[PDB]
Amino acid sequence: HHMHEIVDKNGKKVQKNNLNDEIKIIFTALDGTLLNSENKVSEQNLESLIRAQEKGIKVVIATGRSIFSVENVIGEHVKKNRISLLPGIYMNGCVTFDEKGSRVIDRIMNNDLKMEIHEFSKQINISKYAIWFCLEKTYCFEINDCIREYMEVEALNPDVIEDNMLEGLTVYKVLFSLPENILENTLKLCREKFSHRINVANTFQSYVELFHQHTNKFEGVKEICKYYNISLNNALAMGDGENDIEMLSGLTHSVGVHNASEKVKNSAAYVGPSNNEHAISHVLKTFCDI
Ligand SMILES: O=P(O)(O)OC[C@H]1O[C@H](O)[C@H](O)[C@@H](O)[C@@H]1O
Ligand SMILES: [Mg+2]
Repeated sequence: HHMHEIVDKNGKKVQKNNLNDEIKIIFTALDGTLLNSENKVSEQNLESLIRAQEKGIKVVIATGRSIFSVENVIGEHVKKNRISLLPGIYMNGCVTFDEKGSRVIDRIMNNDLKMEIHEFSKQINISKYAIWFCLEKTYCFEINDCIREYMEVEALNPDVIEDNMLEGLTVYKVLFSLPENILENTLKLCREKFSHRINVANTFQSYVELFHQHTNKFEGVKEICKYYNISLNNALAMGDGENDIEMLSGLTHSVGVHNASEKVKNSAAYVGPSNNEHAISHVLKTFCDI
């Protein structure tokens, strides 16, 4: 079967003996990549992460999430020091921590641009689907089935606040949890309105995220590699969604998981197993010889 293989653009399996770069560090998306469809770390992945720690391979989360929601999803592994959150790349790079919890990237959204996005979202009536991200907290203006769906997956509940409170908040991103039926059209409106203003990414499903135009996960990758004096050629990135494209195309070694879209796969050097098939375990086997 093809379930567990990693292959190049020609469809040929990647062989360790043909690799000339040691992989010292792995950057991975969380939902859709490391976590299976139940948002759990499979036992096969966990076993391989334990071996990677024994061998001194660093595994770094790179996610649209805040560190707070990451801790709520994978906390049991963090508590056992099986997955480290520091260093880590959060809010699509706009908050990137070194191992001391210091932000080596802090990209706040300009406040005028924040209010312009806010006003536009009210004008097209997606404001009710907005989750606004501050450094330590998230906010929404109401609760509906789409906010509910967001909360259940995110596993961290935003505070409900009034409209006029947004002006006083210092924010990094906004995430719209959209109805499927309006996703495609809303994505077009946001991208047309905000090009060369802000990043617009459909990260998973009907979620649309807006965050600092000049920042992305790859900016975090560069900062963390720099920290440890690791050449980019010794780093590997793996991912599934649009917010992974820059880090997949920015590194020579990168793995799109099988469940990723063609656009995401195209940006990656290699295609691996799906997130339900223990992708990082097989990445560790292929690149690091387990
Ligand atoms: O960037 P990732 O770690 O793949 O996260 C992907 C994200 O997709 C959406 O934003 C979901 O609401 C989040 O729960 C999920 O974390
Ligand atoms: Mg993902």
